[PDB]
Amino acid sequence: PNHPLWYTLCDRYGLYVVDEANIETHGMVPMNRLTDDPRWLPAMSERVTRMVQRDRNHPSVIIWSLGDESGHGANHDALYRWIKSVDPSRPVQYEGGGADTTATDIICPMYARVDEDQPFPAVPKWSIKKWLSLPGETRPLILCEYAHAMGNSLGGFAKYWQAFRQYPRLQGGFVWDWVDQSLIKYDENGNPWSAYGGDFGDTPNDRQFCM
Amino acid sequence: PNHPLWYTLCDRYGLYVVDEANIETHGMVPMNRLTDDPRWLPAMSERVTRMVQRDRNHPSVIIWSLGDESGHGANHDALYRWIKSVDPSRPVQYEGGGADTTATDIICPMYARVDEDQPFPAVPKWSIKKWLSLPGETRPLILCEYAHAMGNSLGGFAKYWQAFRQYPRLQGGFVWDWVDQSLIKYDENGNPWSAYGGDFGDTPNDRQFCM
Ligand code: NA
Ligand code: NA
Ligand code: NA
Ligand code: NA
Ligand code: NA
Repeated sequence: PNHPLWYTLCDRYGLYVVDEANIETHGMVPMNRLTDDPRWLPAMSERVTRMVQRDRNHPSVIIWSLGDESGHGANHDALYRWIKSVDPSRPVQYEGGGADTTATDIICPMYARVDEDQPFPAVPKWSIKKWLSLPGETRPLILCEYAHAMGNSLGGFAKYWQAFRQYPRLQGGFVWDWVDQSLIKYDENGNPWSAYGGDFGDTPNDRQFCM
Repeated sequence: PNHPLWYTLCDRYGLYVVDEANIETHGMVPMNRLTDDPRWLPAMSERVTRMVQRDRNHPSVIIWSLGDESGHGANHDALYRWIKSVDPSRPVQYEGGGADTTATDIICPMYARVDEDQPFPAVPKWSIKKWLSLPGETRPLILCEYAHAMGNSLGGFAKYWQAFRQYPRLQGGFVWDWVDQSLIKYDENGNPWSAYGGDFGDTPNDRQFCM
């Protein structure tokens, strides 16, 4: 959840906002080790419930998100239902555990290519066009992230938007992402320059990947 | 309905068959002018009911069809229900009225393209990959007619099969069609040549379209 003024600026200038819980367990092996652990549900539930209690009155918040990159566990199921029960006025989404779990109302993958399937075990990232019509599937698709704008990039962007426009149940996505996370450093002649990972003596680091 | 032997052979040689009532009113304006008329319900009925009575016992008949190019009228609906009621063992498909009406278990377009939409007024021909994912659509897709094999033809046949194989609910189709409907005539030398429409002083005709 963002600094509180953000939602007010969003209400007033007019942007649709996904308000996202402060839960990310990307580093766990497997990604759900904590989110499937009932000992961790209290700590998780606070982070989800307290966002709603704070943010439920902002018109700009149209979708509640259960967190990010934390696999899929019974805790996610539990909190989804809490949100549905507490705030029926908003769909809940979550990318974790396959992007189409019992825990999301929107098929919201990250980096699911337009035409090409990527048949990863357990968590396949289908081609968005194919994903919609998987047997027994009905929900809409909006990529919670797509088109990694890292360095010289965004090549193949027009292909998403052509598909967005043709398929009525494809309803867009959120680009990864807005701003470069470079931090100003200064040199010997007192001159600024943009620095990434490991430029602070920090290690292990994932270098230019913050940008 | 075919010569009775056709089914005996399809039983013994192993082919899945679509048995299809003898009803096409293609040339009516609009196409359903009779199939919607309750006074044609008796004559239509017999063509559907007397097929089911004759052919119900053949294992090669896996799907009943209500006819061809006769729009969509209340009679189709009446008769679709009759079969569904008398033979639950086989699904009913019908293409009239935009290929996805209430009188078909199978979305069965004719000449629907893989990727390109043909948004005809009232009866559009969506791309087959798009058709399946349309809001609230659940049914399988199997084109009753595709890849028109007239003359040097069948360009882009590969595009259709990569599609079927990629999309689980794209379950193939029936090519149009098996055999050139040409007839033998004889010249001054008693030598045999292939004739099409027009070649019998028959007029009006649709020329080589019979092939
Ligand atoms: Na769309
Ligand atoms: Na990054
Ligand atoms: Na298939
Ligand atoms: Na003519
Ligand atoms: Na023809």
